[PDB]
Amino acid sequence: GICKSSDCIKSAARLIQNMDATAEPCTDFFKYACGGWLKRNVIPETSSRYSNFDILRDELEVILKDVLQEPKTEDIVAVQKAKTLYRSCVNETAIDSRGGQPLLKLLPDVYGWPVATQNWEQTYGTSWSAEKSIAQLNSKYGKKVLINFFVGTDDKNSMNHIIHIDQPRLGLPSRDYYECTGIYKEACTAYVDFMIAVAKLIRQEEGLPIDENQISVEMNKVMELEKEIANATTKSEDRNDPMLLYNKMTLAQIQNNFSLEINGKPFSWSNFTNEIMSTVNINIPNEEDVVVYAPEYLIKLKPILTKYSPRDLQNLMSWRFIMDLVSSLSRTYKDSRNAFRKALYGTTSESATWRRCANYVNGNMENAVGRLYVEAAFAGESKHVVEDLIAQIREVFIQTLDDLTWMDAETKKKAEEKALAIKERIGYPDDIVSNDNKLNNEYLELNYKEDEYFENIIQNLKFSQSKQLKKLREKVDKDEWITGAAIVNAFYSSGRNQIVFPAGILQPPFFSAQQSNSLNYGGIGMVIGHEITHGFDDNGRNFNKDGDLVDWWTQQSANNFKEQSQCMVYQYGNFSWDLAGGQHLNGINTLGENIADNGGIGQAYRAYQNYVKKNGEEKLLPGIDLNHKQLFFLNFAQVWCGTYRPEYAVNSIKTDVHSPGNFRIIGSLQNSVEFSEAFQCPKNSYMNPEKKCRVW
Ligand SMILES: *[C@@H]1O[C@H](CO)[C@@H](O[C@@H]2O[C@H](CO)[C@@H](O)[C@H](O)[C@H]2NC(C)=O)[C@H](O)[C@H]1NC(C)=O
Ligand SMILES: *[C@@H]1O[C@H](CO)[C@@H](O[C@@H]2O[C@H](CO)[C@@H](O)[C@H](O)[C@H]2NC(C)=O)[C@H](O)[C@H]1NC(C)=O
Ligand SMILES: *[C@@H]1O[C@H](CO)[C@@H](O)[C@H](O)[C@H]1NC(C)=O
Ligand SMILES: *[C@@H]1O[C@H](CO)[C@@H](O)[C@H](O)[C@H]1NC(C)=O
Ligand SMILES: [Zn+2]
Repeated sequence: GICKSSDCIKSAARLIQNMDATAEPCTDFFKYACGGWLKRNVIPETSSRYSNFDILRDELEVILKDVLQEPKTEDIVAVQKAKTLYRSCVNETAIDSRGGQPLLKLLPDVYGWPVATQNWEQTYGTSWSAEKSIAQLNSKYGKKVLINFFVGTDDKNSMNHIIHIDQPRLGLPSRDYYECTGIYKEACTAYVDFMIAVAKLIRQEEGLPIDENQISVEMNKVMELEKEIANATTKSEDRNDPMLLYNKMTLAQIQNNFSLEINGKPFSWSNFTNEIMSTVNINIPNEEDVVVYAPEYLIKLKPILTKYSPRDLQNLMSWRFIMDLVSSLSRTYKDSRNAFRKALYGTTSESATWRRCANYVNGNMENAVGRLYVEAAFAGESKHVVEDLIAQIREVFIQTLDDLTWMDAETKKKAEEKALAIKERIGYPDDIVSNDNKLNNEYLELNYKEDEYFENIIQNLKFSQSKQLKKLREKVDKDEWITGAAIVNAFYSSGRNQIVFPAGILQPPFFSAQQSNSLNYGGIGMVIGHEITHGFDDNGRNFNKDGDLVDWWTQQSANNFKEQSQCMVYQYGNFSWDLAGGQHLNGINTLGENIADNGGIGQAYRAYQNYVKKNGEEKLLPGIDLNHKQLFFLNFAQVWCGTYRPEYAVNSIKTDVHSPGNFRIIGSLQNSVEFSEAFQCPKNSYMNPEKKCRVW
C-alpha cells in the first residue's frame, strides 16, 4: 500500500529533503519540518527573504521570461504592448547610454529638486505652492507626500467610491526607524548619504558646481523635517479598528478642523483636492463628503510645517519622488542606492534585470500577462476541484459555529449569514483568455516605445492614477478582479466579501491532482480556511455580508471576541525572533493574520477528517515513516518554510502584518489539539502548551 509513481517520488523527496528528522517535532516543529530546507536553500544574494513562497515566485518569473522575451506573429495588440514594454526594460545598453537624462528632463514637472537646481527660488519659487506640489506628485505619479489623498471604496457604502485623506508613508520602512539608534542606526546614515550622493550625481550631470558641505546641510534638514513628520504619525497599533478610523466629514469641515500654515500662507484644502481631481476633470465642491483616516496626524502637522521653507519642503517631497526612480536609470544611479538597499534588506545587489522587468510588466499589465501565464502553465481542470474544497471548508466554518460557546445565538446566525454570502474567485478571469477585444481595449490608450523604458514607466504611473481618480463618480465594478492571475498568493476582500485564489498559488506544495489529499488539505485547504476566516478577524468582523462597515455583533459577543483574541495578542507578542536580534513580534499588528492562520488550519483539518471518513485512507508515501494525519501538518508547515536576512527581519517585524513563517507554524500548532494528537505530544511540551488560544 505505497505509492510508486514519479509524482509521488518527488513529492516524498521534497518532504524528506525539507524536514530534519533528528529534531523532535513536539519541541520545535519548525526545525522538524523545515530544518533540511534551511540547509538546502541558502538565501540568494539578491533576496532579502527566502521561502517556499519566494521560490515559487522566482520560478514563475522564469515562465514570464519565456512568454515575454520572444515576439510572435499572431500576438494580439495587448500582448505586443506587453512584450514591447518588457523589451524596453531589459535593454540595459539603451538605459545606460541615457545616464540620468530621463529624470533630469522630467524634474521640472514636480517643481524640481532645490538642492540640485542652479537657482530654485528664481526658477520655481514664484509659482510654487504646497497644494500644487503635493497634488502633482499624487495625481501624475502616485507619490504620496505629506498628505495622502486617494479615491477608494466607501467603507460604509461598498458600492460607492469616495475621497480618503490619510497620513502618508515615509522614506524609511516605518516611523520607528527615525529614532536612528541601535538597530536603526545604519539605515538612517545610509538614507542621508543616499540623498547626498544622488544630489551630487544630478548636479554633476547638469554641469553645476559641487558644494559638498552645502548639500549636506540641505539633506540633513530633509531628515530633520521627516523625523518630525514620522513622530507626528499615528502608530500602526492604533489603526487596526476600522470603526474608529472612519471619520466622514465635508471638505468645508476639513478646512475648519485641519488648517495648515505654510510659508506664512494658509493651506487651501479646496485648492489641493481640485488640483488633483482636475486631472480627470472632476470638480470637488465644499459640500463633498470625505473620509479622514488620520485626524490626529493632521493636527500635529500644524506646528511642524510652519518652521520650514519652501526649499526645505520641496527638497523632501522631490527626494521621495527621486529615490524610487534612481534604479530605473543608468548604472551609476543604480549604484547610489547600494548602501541604502543593504541597510533595509541586507541584499548586496539588485536582482536580475529580466526578473525585475518580468515582475514590472506583470504589475502593470496583469490581465495581458495573466493570459500568457495561464495558457503556458495553468491546468484549468484544477478550478472545479478547488471549488469543491471551498464548499467543504465554508460548510465546516458554519458547523463550527455550534461549538463556539463565546457567541450568543443571534450573532451565530449573522455569522453564518455572512459566511454563506462569501463569493469565490478561482484561477483567472475568463475574459482575459476568451475575449481578445476586451483585453485589447483595456490597454488602448497605452503606447510604448522600444528604446524608452523611463518614458514607458512615466506613462504607466499617469495612466494608473488617472484610472483610479476617474472612479470617483462611478459605482464599484463587482466583476473586477483584485489580483492578477500570475501571482503566488491568496486574498480576502472586506469590501466585496470575497475570497480569491489566483492560478499562481494552485501548485505544489499547496495543491496538485498528483498530490496526496492530506497534502492538499494541509496546503491550499488551510489557505482557503485562512481567507474565509479573514472575513471574521479583528478587521473583517466589522464588515457585513455585502461589504459595509456596520456593527452586526451583540455587545456581549463583541466583548467575548476581544477577550478570546487577546490571548493571541499575548501569545505572539511573547515570541522573540533571533534573526531580528531578539526583537519581539507585534502581537497587535499581526493579530488578524494570526486569527486567520489559527482558524484556517483547524477548519482544513476537520474538512480533511471528514474526507477520510467518507472516502477511506490514502496510500502511504515511500521513504517517509508518517501517517497522513502527520503529513497534513508536515505539509502545512513546509508551506511556510523560510528565512530572513537580519536587516530585513528588523524591517518586516515592524511593517509586515503577517507573523514570520517560523511563528505562524509554532503559534498555530501550539493552539492545535489535533496537531498534538497526531504527533502524540506530551502536555506542556513546547509545541503543546496546556493553555491554548481559540477564536474560530
Ligand atoms: C513627537 O511629538 C510630540 C507631540 O506630538 C512631542 O511631544 C511634545 O514635546 C514638547 C517638547 O518636549 C513638549 O513641550 C510637549 O508638551 C509635548 N507634547 C506632547 C503631546 O507630548 C515630542 O517631543 C515629539 N518627539 C520628537 C522626537 O520629535
Ligand atoms: C472637527 O471639529 C469639530 C468642532 O470642534 C468637532 O466637533 C466637536 O466635537 C466635540 C467633542 O469632540 C463636541 O463637544 C463639540 O460639540 C463638537 N462641535 C461641533 C460643532 O460639532 C469634531 O469632532 C471634529 N472632527 C474630528 C474628526 O476631530
Ligand atoms: C538596445 O538598444 C540599442 C540602442 O538603441 C540597440 O542598438 C539594440 O539593438 C537594442 N537591443 C535590442 C535587443 O533590441
Ligand atoms: C489653486 O490656487 C491657484 C492660485 O490661487 C490657482 O491659480 C489655481 O487655479 C487653483 N487651483 C484650482 C484647481 O482651482
Ligand atoms: Zn492573510
